Parts: sequence; C-alpha cells; structure tokens
Amino acid sequence: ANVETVAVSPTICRRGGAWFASFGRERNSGTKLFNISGHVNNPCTVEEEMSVPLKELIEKHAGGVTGGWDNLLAVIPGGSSTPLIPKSVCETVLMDFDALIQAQTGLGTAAVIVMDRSTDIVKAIARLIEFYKHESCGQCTPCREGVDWMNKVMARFVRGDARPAEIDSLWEISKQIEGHTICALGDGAAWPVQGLIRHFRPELEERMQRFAQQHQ
Amino acid sequence: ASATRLIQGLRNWASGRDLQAKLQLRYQEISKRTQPPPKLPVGPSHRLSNNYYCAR
Ligand code: SF4
Repeated sequence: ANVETVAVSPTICRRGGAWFASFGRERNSGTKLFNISGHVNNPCTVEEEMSVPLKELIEKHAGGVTGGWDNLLAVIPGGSSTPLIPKSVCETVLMDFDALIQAQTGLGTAAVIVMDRSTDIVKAIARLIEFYKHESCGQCTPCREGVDWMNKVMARFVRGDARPAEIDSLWEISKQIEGHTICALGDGAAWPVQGLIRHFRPELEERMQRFAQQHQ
Repeated sequence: ASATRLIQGLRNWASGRDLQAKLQLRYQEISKRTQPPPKLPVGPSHRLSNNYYCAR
C-alpha cells in the first residue's frame, strides 16, 4: 500500500462514513496532493480536491507560469509515466483519472509539472528516456531492447539525424513495447514517446529539416 | 564495311537487299564497357511501420 492511502486510511474510519466522497466526482473522489514543480513561480506541493481545474491549480496556489499563462508549452501531469498535454487541451481539462483518460493520458501521481516555450522538449524527453535506461532491470527482452532503441533514437532526434520514416518507426516500437512486459515500467517507457509523436510532430519535422539544410 | 565499291556492288546485285546498311558485323554500337556504377532501387518493401510479416 502507498503512503497516501495508508495515511488517509485512519481518518476514513475515525471521521464520517463516505464523507471522503464529498470531494469532487463520484468514482474518483477525495483529496489528493498536487506537486507543482518545474517552470512555475515558487514551485511547491499542496493538498486539494481530486476534481480541480488545471489552470486554477497552477495559478492560484503556486505563483504563475514564468512569463504569463501564454508562455507555457506543455504540461505533464503524473510524472514520467504519462503522455504530455498541449496548451489547447489543458485550457479546459480538470485533474481527474477518468477525465485524463478521456484526454488519453494516464494520470500518475501528482507530478503536475510544466515546460516552457523556450525549452527543447525533445531534449527533456530524451533525458527522461535516459532516466529509464539508467533505472530498469533486464528480465524482459522487450523493455531492455526497446529502451535501448528509444534512447538511441531520441538522441538522434535531439541531433535531428534521421528522416520521418524513423519517427514512424519510433511510433511502431512504442506500440510494440506497451503491453508485453512484466511490469508497468515498459508501458511507462512507451507512453511519453507516444504523447510526443501524437502532439509535437511538426517540431520534430522542423528539427530534422534544420539538420538537413545545414548538413547539405 | 570498309570494303571497296566493286565487290560492294556485286554483293548488292547478287542479292537485292541493299546489303551494306545491315550486314551483321558490329563496329561502333557495341555497348561501351565499364559503365558507371548503378544504384539499384528497392520496391514495395522496407517501408517502416507497415511491414508486418503477418500481412504479406
Ligand atoms: S519490463 Fe520491468 S520487469 Fe521487465 S526487464 Fe524491464 S524493468 Fe524489469
């Protein structure tokens, strides 16, 4: 059992029956920590309702996004096992499990962090894949070999050293890793690569175009 | 070719085909050997993210 579930477990018994479900929606309900790190003014952790709008979460408890609300590029909830959310989606979507599944991103644990317009999101996600290469065992051949390919391919996409058939093959391998492992670290290595290919396709195209125009 | 006129005329007269233009000795339209090196194309395979072998 997780420490949040254990720590909430005495107050459920000593306080009212189903009073905990008076916070938010009906299925996914209660209070949750939200941890807002990254490119926000005064990054911190708070307790809030489970159901809460994301813009109110970011602005009204932890400063503001550096340079106004319009300066942010993307927001990853959950942490490293969740695909990203572009700005036009996170203008509306609240912080619930089923709502983020309707936005096709599995909510992890509370790591609602942002990344700025002036930051290489390809570099950040490639370093996140280097994190998964550093911390993963090697029982399964799929996550081992696939995290190997995804790290080498994301390094080549940071340098922009390929052609768009390679980014389609990255989509193919990120389909093939997910759902064929022991644990959820393989699926968690497959999701953010999928979210990057879903949402920030033309920036990868621009990077590879820049490297082609310079190398040629 | 490169023969004189009289035996050319007797070849043309003993067989009326005007034999000089087509005579089956190849002189200049032998294909020039040591051609430039070729790049060979690849057909409907090798396209990434569709080549599941279960399909074909
Ligand atoms: S998928 Fe999980 S259990 Fe399998 S080798 Fe990778 S980290 Fe280990």
